[PDB]
Amino acid sequence: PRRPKFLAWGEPVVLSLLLLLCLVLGLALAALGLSVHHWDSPLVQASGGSQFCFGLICLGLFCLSVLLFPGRPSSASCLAQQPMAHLPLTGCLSTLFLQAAETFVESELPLSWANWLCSYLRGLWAWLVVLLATFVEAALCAWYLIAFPPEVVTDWSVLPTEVLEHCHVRSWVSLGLVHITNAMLAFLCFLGTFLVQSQPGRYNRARGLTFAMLAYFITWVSFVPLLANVQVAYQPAVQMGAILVCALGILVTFHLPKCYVLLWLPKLNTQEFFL
Amino acid sequence: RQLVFLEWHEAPTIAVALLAALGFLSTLAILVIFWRHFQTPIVRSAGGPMCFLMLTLLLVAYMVVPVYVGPPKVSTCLCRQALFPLCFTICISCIAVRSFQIVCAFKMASRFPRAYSYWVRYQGPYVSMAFITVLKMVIVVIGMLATGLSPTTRTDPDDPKITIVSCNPNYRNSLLFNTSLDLLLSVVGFSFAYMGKELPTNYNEAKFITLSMTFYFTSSVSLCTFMSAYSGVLVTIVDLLVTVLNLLAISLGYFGPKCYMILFYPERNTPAYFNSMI
Repeated sequence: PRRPKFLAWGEPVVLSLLLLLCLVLGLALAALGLSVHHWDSPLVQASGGSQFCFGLICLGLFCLSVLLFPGRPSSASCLAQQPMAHLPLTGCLSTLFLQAAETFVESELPLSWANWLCSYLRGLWAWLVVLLATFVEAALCAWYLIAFPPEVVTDWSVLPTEVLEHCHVRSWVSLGLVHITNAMLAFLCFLGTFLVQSQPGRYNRARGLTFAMLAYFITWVSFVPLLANVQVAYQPAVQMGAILVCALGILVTFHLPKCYVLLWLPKLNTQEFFL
Repeated sequence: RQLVFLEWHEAPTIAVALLAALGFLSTLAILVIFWRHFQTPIVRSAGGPMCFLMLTLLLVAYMVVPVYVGPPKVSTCLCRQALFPLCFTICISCIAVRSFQIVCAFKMASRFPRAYSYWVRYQGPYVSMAFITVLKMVIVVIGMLATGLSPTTRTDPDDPKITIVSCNPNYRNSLLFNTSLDLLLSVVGFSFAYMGKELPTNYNEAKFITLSMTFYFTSSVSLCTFMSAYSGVLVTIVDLLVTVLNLLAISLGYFGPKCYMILFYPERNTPAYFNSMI
């Protein structure tokens, strides 16, 4: 009588992943708390105001997808895993792209265009552009769920004394469908922030976004050979880990270094240092 | 069983051939433009002998595609595995060592006169560019002795009816040693150039070094990852494509921007202009 096999919540790898979830989500909550602390401060305003808080919120809902992967599989869980991860991720990353856009409009685009376009990006239009990016993601997610859903596989002989249960993705294309929107946002952000350079005595915005994009790319690239090498039963663990580390890469390069100034060097929270 | 290799009947193969033709003709335009501007300030900053040779090596390299396509023979395995990699490494080392030369130059004279007083005269960074080159030879030529020369064959499991013919035994392991130094040089140049992206030196060439090195790094990482995930028939075409694109990145991304100043800013062509970029 073969035993069914899937990740148990108590396994040390799942314990480690839910431990790392504590650091990721707690730091996200702490950064949101600090933003709430200095909400009206020009720093948060220069960082896009409330779009900043919303972004942090979205990031938490991204980490919230980590819970879907381990445990007894079901078809609903397999369907939900990818979209409910990447849709919040899009809701976050669109704002990073927007700030990257702001740095490009400021410091390469001629003034005659920039004076108008900077005011045109901000306001209701920033919120509606975030909504439009989420709409794209949702369309791609609908196409994925209908035409290319994953299948629950119970395999009876792939192991000596066990039957292996897990979600299996139809084609790498079906996953690529879900990774395109976020990948696109990252490409645009990097190209927008990479080559620009600031004057002295003003906040250095492009550097953090550049490091965030590089961390994102490196994480999701290293995630490939490991997912190819890892045992079939343990594929979820490297998925979860990516979602965690990817989120960490965004946190430690863009948000946390701003909270660092907010708490430990408040003299910089002055109007013309940002404006 | 059925042999498989690149042929002109394939749209992407002829597409790569056309892209390589575009690259070669554009690089020929670059060279013939430089050919009547030997001693202009921008060409003079280019590096003199270094720029002519680099351009020449690249003009040869574009011929790989016609020699890479078609039923393999050892005659093609010789070049596609050793010679063209040598042509490419000569250029990458040139770019990276120039990036080091530009940045941190200020510290060379004041803090390390014991070195700079001799390193300035008659060769300087050339020496390092030479040594890296032979170091790559130690990886390449002897490595080819280890694998031996053969247009080997392998099987693709989606249906073992068909077999790949390729000049690359143990492709992943073969490429790992080759790409270790490529990644080292690419990241070093990327770091030096990005830290120096503000400098105006040599008509602000650090920015263009940054662009080309970033493209090379991203493409190399992408191909190594993809090969670590995939082993099917397409590997050879993509590998060729990534090569040609990289060549473009070196040609259009570094010399292209300088040529974009040569003919279009005769003001900046002025010899007296150069002192303003010190």
